[PDB]
Amino acid sequence: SAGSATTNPLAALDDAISSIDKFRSSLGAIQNRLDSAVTNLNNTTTNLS
Amino acid sequence: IANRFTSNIKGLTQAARNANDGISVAQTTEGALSEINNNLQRIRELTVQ
Repeated sequence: SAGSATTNPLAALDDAISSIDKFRSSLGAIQNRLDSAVTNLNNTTTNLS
Repeated sequence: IANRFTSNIKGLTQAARNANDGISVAQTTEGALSEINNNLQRIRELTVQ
C-alpha cells in the first residue's frame, strides 16, 4: 500500500549511523582483546617450551 | 663414606633439577602478569580519556 513522506528523516538516519557505530566499536574491542590473547599465548608457549 | 658421598651427589643433582623447574614456574607466572599489566595500563588510559 502506498505511503507518504517520512516525518523525521534525519532522526532515523542518525539512529542508523549510531547503530553502525556501536557495532563497529564492539567489533574493534573484540579484535583488540583477541590480539592481546595472541600475545599472551605466544609468551606462554615460549615459557612452556 | 663413599656411599654417603654418592647419596649426597645424587640428592644435590635432583635438587638442582627441582630448582630449575621452580624457575620455569616463576617465568610462566611473570609472563602472564606482564600481559595483565599491559591490559591495566590500557584501561587506565581509556579511563583518562
